[PDB]
Amino acid sequence: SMSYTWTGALITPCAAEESKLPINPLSNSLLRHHNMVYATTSRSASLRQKKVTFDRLQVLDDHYRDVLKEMKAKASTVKAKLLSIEEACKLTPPHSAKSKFGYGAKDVRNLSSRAVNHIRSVWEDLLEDTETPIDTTIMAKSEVFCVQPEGRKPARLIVFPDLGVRVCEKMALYDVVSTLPQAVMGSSYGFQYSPKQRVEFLVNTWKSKKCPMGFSYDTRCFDSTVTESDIRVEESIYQCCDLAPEARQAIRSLTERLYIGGPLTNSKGQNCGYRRCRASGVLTTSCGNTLTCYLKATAACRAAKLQDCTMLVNGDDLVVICESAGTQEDAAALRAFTEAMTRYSAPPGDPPQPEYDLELITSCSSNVSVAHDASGKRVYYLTRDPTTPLARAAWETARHTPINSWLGNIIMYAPTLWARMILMTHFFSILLAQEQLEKALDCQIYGACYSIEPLDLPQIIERLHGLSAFTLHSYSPGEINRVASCLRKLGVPPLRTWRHRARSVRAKLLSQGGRAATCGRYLFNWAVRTKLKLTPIPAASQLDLSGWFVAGYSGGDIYHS
Ligand SMILES: CC(=O)N1c2ccccc2NC2=C(C(=O)CC(C)(C)C2)[C@@H]1c1ccc(OCc2ccccc2)c(Cl)c1
Repeated sequence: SMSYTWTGALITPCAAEESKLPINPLSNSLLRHHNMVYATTSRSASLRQKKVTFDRLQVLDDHYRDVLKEMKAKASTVKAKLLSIEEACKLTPPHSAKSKFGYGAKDVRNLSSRAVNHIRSVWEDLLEDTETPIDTTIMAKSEVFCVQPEGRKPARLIVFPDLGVRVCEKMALYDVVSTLPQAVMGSSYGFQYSPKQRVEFLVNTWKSKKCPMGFSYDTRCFDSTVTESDIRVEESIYQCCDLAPEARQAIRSLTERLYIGGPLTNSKGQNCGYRRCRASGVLTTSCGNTLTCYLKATAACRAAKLQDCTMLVNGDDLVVICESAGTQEDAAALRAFTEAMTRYSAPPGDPPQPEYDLELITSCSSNVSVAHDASGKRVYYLTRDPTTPLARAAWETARHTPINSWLGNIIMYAPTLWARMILMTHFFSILLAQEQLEKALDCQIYGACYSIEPLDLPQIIERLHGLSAFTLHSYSPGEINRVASCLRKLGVPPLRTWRHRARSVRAKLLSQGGRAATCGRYLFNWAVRTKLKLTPIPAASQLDLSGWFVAGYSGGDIYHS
C-alpha cells in the first residue's frame, strides 16, 4: 500500500504567497544577499507530492513484539483525564485555521455559542460513528530557507482536520499525549528536557560509557513511512491508560477515522487524494512518531546487538549513544541496525555514521559544543548551523509573520555565539527603535505556541540555560569558523560589526532603566570589556514555566497562553 494516492487535483493556496525576500532597510542591515533567501509556495507542491509518495515494506519480529509489550506495561501505569470544552478551547491558538462551518479560532477561545455547539456535535459523532473517514485539508506549508550550495526545497505538506475536530482531539488526548511518552520512554523522551537538561543528559550519557560510540538516525519522510499497523499499535498503547469511557471511544474513532488515514481536500474544496500514513497536522503526530521511532529503534538495537544503548527520541529525530565494540564491529552493527529499521518501515535518508566525539553527533539540526564560563570552567551547550535561523530572521524582519522563529532561536540557542551577537543585537536594536520592547510576540517551542515579552528574555534564559549563558567565551574554533563562514555566505555583517552594534544597543537599554536595563546588563555583557557582575535574577527563580518542556506538540495546534 502507498502512503498516498492522488486524484490529479492541485494542492492550492488560499492567499497570495510571497516567495522572495523583500529589499528592506532593516533586513538588509542583517542580511545583504537577499536573492539567496526564499519561501516555499504551492507552486512546488507536486515535487513534494512525488517525493512523499511511495510503497511501504513492513516485516515485524520478536524483538519488535517484545518491546511493544514492555512499552504497554509502562503505559498501563497511566491514568488520563478528559479535558473540558473550556480547557480544550483555551489550548486553541488565536489564529488557527477557521472551521469550514462558520466559526473561527477567536470564537472557539471566547466559547461562542456557535463554535461550542459545533464542537459538541463533532464530539457526539465521534462516540456514535466508528467508521466514516474524517475529512482533512492539505496545504503547502510556507517555510523560508537559504539556497543550496550548488537549487531549492519544495514546500512541505501539512494535513489537518477541521477546527472542530482539532478541539475534540485535545479533549480526548491532550493529557495522554503529554503524559504517556514520559511514562513509557522514561529518560529517553526528549521533550521533557529544557536546553540545559538535554545537554546534561547527552553529556552524562556520553561520559557514562566505558568507550562511547554514537549516531543519529534519519528516516526519510518519517510520516509517509508510518503504516496503519504503526498507528494501530500506537493506539494499543494509548488504550493501556485508564480512560473515561467517552475518551476510550473517542480515541478509537479518531484512530480509524482520522489518524490511520483518510481523504484529502485542497483549499478549493476538491477531492485531492487519499492518505494512508501519518497526518502531519494532528495532536498525536509528535507523540505517535516518538513512540514509533522509539519502538522500532529499540527493537533494531536488539536486532543489531548494540551494547548498552541509550537513546534520545523526539518525534522522528533519534540519537543513540552506546558502547563501541571497535571500528569495524560498530560499522557492521550500524548497518545491521539500519536494515532492521528498514524492515520495520523506517529506512534512512542517508546511512548513519558511527561517531566517537559527542560534538559530531547532530539531532534536531543541533550539536553539542564547548565554551568556557566566567571562572574558565568548561560548559557544554547546544548549537546549530545558523543559516536557516538567520535567513528566517531577515524574512521576519521584513514581514509581519505570525510566528517569530528569531524569538524561539534566542530562547532555545541563547548561549550560542550567533544568537547572542546577531539575533539579540539585531532584534533589540529594531524593537528599541520602534518602541516595541514591551509588546509580546508569538513563537513556538517544541511545537507549542507561546506569547513572550522580549523584556522577560533574561529570566527565561537563566531558567533554560543558567547564568553561564550570559558569560560564555572561548568558543571552539570550528564553531567560530562555521558561524563566520555562514555570514560570508549570506552577506551578514561580520561578528566584529555586531559587537559595535551591540555596544550601542546596550547603552540605550541601560538608559531606559527597569526591565530594559536588565536586558542590557545580562544579554549584552559580552559586548563590553569592563564586564558587570551577574547574579541570579529574583524574578527568574520565581516565575512559571510549568508547560514548557513537558511534551512535543508540532502539528497539534497547541497554544499555552
Ligand atoms: C519542529 C520543532 O519543533 N523543532 C525542531 C526539530 C528538528 C529540527 C528543528 C526544529 N526547530 C525548532 C524547534 C523549536 O522548539 C523552536 C526553534 C525556533 C528552535 C525551532 C524544535 C526543536 C529544536 C531542537 C530540538 O533539540 C535540540 C535542542 C533542544 C533544546 C535546546 C536547543 C537544541 C528539539 Cl528536541 C526540538
